[PDB]
Amino acid sequence: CPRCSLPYSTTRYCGEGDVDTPFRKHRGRWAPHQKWGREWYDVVARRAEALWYRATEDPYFGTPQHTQRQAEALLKVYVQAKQRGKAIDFMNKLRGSVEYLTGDITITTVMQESYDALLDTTPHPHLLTNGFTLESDAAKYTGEV
Amino acid sequence: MKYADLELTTRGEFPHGMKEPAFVKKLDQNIPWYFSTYRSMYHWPITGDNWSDLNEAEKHHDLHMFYTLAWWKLGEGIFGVD
Amino acid sequence: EYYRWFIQPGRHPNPSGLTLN
Amino acid sequence: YARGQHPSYDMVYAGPMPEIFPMRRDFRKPTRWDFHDIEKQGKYRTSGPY
Amino acid sequence: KNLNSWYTKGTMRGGVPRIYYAWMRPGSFTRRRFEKMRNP
Amino acid sequence: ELQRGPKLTEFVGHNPRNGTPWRFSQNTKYFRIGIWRDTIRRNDMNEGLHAHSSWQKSPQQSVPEVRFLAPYP
Amino acid sequence: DSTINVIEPCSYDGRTEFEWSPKMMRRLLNTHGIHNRLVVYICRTADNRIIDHIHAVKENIGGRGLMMVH
Amino acid sequence: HRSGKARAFVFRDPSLRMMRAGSGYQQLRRMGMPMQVGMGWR
Amino acid sequence: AYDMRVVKFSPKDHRQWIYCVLYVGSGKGIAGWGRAVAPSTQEAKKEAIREAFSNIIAVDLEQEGPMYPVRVNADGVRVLLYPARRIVANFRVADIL
Amino acid sequence: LFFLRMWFLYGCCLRFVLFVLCYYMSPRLPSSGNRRVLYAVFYLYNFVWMLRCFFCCFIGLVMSLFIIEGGGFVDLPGVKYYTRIVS
Amino acid sequence: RYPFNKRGPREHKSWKHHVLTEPPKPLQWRDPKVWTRDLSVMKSFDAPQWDLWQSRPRSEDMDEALQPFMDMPKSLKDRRYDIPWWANPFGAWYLQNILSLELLKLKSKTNAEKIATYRSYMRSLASGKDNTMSDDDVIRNIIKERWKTLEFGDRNAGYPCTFGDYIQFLNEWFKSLDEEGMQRLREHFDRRIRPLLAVMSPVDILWLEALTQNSPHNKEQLQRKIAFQTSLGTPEFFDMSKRLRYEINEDYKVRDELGPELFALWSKAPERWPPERLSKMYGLDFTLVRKILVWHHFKACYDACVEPDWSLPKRLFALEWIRDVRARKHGLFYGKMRFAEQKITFYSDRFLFRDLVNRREASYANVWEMDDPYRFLQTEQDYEDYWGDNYDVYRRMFPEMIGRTGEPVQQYGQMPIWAGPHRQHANKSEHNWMFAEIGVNVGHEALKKLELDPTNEKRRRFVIRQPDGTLRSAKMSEMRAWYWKEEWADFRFWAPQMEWGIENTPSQEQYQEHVPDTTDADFRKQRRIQSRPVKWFYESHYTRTGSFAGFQPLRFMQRRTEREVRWPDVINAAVQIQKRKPAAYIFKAIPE
Amino acid sequence: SFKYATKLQHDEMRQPYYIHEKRYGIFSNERNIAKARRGLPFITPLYTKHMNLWDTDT
RNA sequence: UAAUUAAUAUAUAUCAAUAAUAAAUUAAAUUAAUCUAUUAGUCAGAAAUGGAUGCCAGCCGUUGCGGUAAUUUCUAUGCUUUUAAAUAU
Ligand SMILES: [Mg+2]
Ligand SMILES: [Mg+2]
Ligand SMILES: [Mg+2]
Ligand SMILES: [Mg+2]
Ligand SMILES: [Mg+2]
Ligand SMILES: [Mg+2]
Ligand SMILES: [Mg+2]
Ligand SMILES: [Mg+2]
Ligand SMILES: [Zn+2]
Repeated sequence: CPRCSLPYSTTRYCGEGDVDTPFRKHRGRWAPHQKWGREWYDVVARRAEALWYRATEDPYFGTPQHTQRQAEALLKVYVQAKQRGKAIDFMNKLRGSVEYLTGDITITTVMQESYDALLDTTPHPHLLTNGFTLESDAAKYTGEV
Repeated sequence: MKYADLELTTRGEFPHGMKEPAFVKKLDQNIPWYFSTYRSMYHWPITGDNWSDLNEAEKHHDLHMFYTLAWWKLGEGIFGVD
Repeated sequence: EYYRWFIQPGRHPNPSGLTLN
Repeated sequence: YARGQHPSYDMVYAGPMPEIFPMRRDFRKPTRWDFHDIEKQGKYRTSGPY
Repeated sequence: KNLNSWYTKGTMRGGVPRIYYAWMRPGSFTRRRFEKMRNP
Repeated sequence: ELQRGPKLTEFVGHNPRNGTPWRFSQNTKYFRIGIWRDTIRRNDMNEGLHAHSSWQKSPQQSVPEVRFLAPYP
Repeated sequence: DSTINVIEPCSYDGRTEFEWSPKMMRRLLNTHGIHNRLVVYICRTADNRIIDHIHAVKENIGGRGLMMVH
Repeated sequence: HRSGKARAFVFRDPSLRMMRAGSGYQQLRRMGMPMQVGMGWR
Repeated sequence: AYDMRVVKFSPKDHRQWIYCVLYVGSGKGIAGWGRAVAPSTQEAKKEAIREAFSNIIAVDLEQEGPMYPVRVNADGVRVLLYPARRIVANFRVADIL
Repeated sequence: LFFLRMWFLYGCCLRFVLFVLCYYMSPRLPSSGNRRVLYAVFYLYNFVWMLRCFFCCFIGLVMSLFIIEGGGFVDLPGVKYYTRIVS
Repeated sequence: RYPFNKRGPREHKSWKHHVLTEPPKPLQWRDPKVWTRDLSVMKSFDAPQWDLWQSRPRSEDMDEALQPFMDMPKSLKDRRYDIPWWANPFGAWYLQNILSLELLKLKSKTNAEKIATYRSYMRSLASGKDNTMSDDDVIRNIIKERWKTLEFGDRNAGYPCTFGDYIQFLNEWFKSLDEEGMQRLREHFDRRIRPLLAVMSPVDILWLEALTQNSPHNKEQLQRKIAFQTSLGTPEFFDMSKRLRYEINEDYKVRDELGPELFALWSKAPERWPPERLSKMYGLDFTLVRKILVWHHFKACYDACVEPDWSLPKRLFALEWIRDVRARKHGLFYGKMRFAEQKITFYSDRFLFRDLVNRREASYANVWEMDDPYRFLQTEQDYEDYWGDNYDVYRRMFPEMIGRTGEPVQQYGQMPIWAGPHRQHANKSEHNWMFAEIGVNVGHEALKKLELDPTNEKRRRFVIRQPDGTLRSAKMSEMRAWYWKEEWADFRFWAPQMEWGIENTPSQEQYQEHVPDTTDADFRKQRRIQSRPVKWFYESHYTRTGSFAGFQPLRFMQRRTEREVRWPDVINAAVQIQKRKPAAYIFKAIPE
Repeated sequence: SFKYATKLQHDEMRQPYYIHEKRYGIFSNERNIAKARRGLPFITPLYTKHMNLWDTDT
């Protein structure tokens, strides 16, 4: 589950058998699992965002400039959320940064190719994309099988 | 994109929010004072920049805005050129 | 959840809910 | 300023703080006193709107 | 200080609405007679 | 200030900051008998709490951001 | 009409003498969190000066009550 | 009512009522005027 | 309030007149109050209403409440209107305010 | 509040009494009837007082002592005390 | 008097057993049509609301824009196939009528008309025909009425589009939106719809329904009602298109401030152009003209495809900024200080003289110094209030406001025990032992910081014996534990978290009943769903301010509690709100 | 000005103890505490009056 | 160095010492020990119908009610409450 991180098969509710769970309070009621989709996908996105700001903002635990590790971690999150627009913009922003021009952060092969992979496999607004599955029955409308 | 020819027979009425409500004569509590007497806990608009993972304000605004635009058919015939 | 779109607002086809027999 | 001759700008010279970028339409959020049936607002269920 | 906290003043009357002003009273808003020079 | 004027800003709650801008709609318990009386005998004036509703006799409804200083139409 | 709503002496007698603590005079100034100079209260000081309550509060001196006028 | 209590024409300014109270018993106890001659609260 | 006063038009003739007291208000800063003695109930109602519109008062709401105590007496009724953190008053007086 | 009608409660909210008599008395016009009055006794500091009270109670099988309670006013003038239960 | 002469407490219908059962309950026979798929609960057969997503914690809803498609079963959703956007018949219609210009034929002008039109357009002579309408107005009239004439329905009959087909196109389009896409959208919504949303009225509902050609429930009775009521005014009066016609202050039109003034200058050196140089342009008052300058800057920036300075509204309104920061500090609140909360001081007439001669006599080396943005500020307090918001500028300029240093936890040397091993067990025990000192010179809140100061040698002493028997100085938390609890909440930059709110107050105080806490769908609290991250984790730390508990929670408990109305006997003090308790309780078994 | 400031049982509302030392000498009461008849009802009178009110000196 | 592995004292008293401690739906991160827990109104002012009664019986915080049609008494039934009770001091 996107919310409580319990397995879908063996568990009916959010926070079952977790000692520290927020989602079950004393005389409260049980809450069924919530499902993945655009909602929680961009939830994960936003959380990662916040962390990314807090990485340079925090006096105690913060780094002065962004480390490479943080960059490829964020990009990996975007990839793993099937989050397209954000991945693109972030990449460009990155190569627009100070850390990039200093030489501190780089774009590696791994980042590059995962970026491209996700570019391929999710819907693009105006065009058809690698990883669009042809529907046999769309002939009902399109006219071609 | 993602089309199928669908027949949607019953759409509920217009969300103008103003519809003559159902009328009664007698009521359950005959005590109108309760209207004026009732209080609640405080609604605080904001805490600490108002951050949330579920983006509530934006998302809910847009969703309302959507069916409102739908029902007005994008307000596109109503305004002439002044 | 999808049923709400095809119903006729005044008609509550079986107010009791019981088919009986 | 130290010598008393610097023209004051105090909070007394500050007028209204204007709303520049208008927030959003606040849509009507359903309360327990808004229901199309007079039931659910009955005295055995609802003590007030929230 | 003052501990009286302008945030928390007021009494909830339940459903009863009331007006409030953002800045000045509304009559005082449009000043056009001195602007457009309509005065005796 | 250059168009349509300022908003009519009301509240229901403790303050302007603690409450909502919204009045309660017609579906309220206490508003129904009054609104009825108002629909039937429209020309005479009618007692009730149905005044405080977002619905009323006049063509101008009370809902938030009414521009009331507007020289409309 | 007048510029004076009401004007009242602090003491009915000379045999009664009312003393104003700096905090009291500071209370008068405050109307539920907003600073209010409307009403004027007038004092003798240990120093033989006749003052309003606002100057008094300024320098935190307590004084003897005379009258109140607004 | 010749035989009965005198009534004010209008109210008393509450502010002034608080101003006449400076030297009252409570403020005296807080100043420590009365001597503590007995055991007092335990 | 509604009430009944007898009205003597002659030593034989006696009519039943009623007596209304009401107050018109709009939370927008304008109220007024009226009373009347008329023959019917509807009559005293309409009467007192146009009487209450004759007497309409306004309040400047820039300040939202009185900034100094107002001590004033209506006939035999001594009234204090003073600044508070919120609205405190008897229920009726409260929603008149 | 009328503080002199309580004279025989002697600062107490309820009292105990022994039954002696019951006679009947006619209330102040325009209220007619027979109001039942019970004539009672109790003792305080070895003084025996005769307390005279309204009988509103329910009498079952024959019993002696009642519980006297306080006020309000009644049709019958001079009646000030009332009956709660009978023991 | 006593209720209990003549009889005891009446036990008559104490169960009120006529209320216990309805004599008809349920079965295994529950209709699969009219119940839930699960036979859990009855289906509601009244007309569909379009907002339902807001009240229920179901997550598929948020994957689609419009409501019916959210309620769609997956099995149908699969039979929707991806086709070009104009193959959607509504997209087709939109393509023909709105987007296709070249297919539009206009009535051809005669030569008489061509000449009259031309000569009207070049040189105006009064009294002439005031129409002379530009073909652009004609064109846009034609388009808007093409939106009037567009109607839905079955398309083997007259109309172009199925209603479902149109909201289909709409739905696929609303999901297709980017940032500035739905920005353009919301803008277009605020400029067209929103004002109408304020000017509506029952008298229009039929007309409001004539946009989609949907049929109402009461349609006859609304025909009659609205006929009788629109009878009471001019037809002009009552139609909605013309209700927005007029505007206050005609001399400056919003349309003409679209081109920003002298954008070819203050773009290139925005420093040499303080607000004054521009503000000489408008015949308005101060607050309005600075407002307008902000809007100019933003329009301009959006036009040149660069991002605008968001600190400009802080810089032009600087005096207002600080007035507000300091007000918020004084009266404790978050928001914008409004008029009722201004001080009631009355200045003399000549009050401004000192400043007036200070201004009249000021002199400036160059003009930048004359009006720079920051002359508002002198002491550090000012620099602290003017930048509290950027944690950037603030963190750099005020490094000591985040405490990085502290009194180190140190171990004390133990006193020698002569008794030796015999007692060496004794000071070693189960627990930790805190010892805080008190005395005439210690424990006064007034003096607190002097007392916790490492530099002061009369400093209040604590000691802690760890269960093994060593002793250490107190951690600063422990030190502070020994003073009366202290509230730090400051209101000047971000809103502190405040007590006794909707989501704060637990049930029994907020409502007088137990209300189940589920992390989904709290109707009472007007929330749809809740994910509950750890409170302060994902947020910035400067954003955490404090907590204000310092007021009466009026729903719960208040001072001078009293009955509102003595008669009828029913009403209590305004803190006693509660639902009626029923006749004796009925318990249904609830595994379900 | 309120009820809470009536309760002198707070130490914040009460003139402190040490004043009685400043008047009569320091550790002066330890004498008086061992006295034969004490606290029934009466104890050796304890003078605490804010030093700016002292009738003697001022 | 009687003892501190102690705070437990059973069923007595005096004048104290405020207990209906989530008074009603999801369950007790125990050690499961004490408890089985209810009242009011019903003209005015939240809430009424039958049946008696007929200046009687009775109600009474208060104006006052009861004169064969009592929404003010008694009884039956329902119905009303903003839910630590009515009532007396
Ligand atoms: Mg007595
Ligand atoms: Mg009587
Ligand atoms: Mg000067
Ligand atoms: Mg006192
Ligand atoms: Mg009634
Ligand atoms: Mg009775
Ligand atoms: Mg009979
Ligand atoms: Mg009867
Ligand atoms: Zn889950």
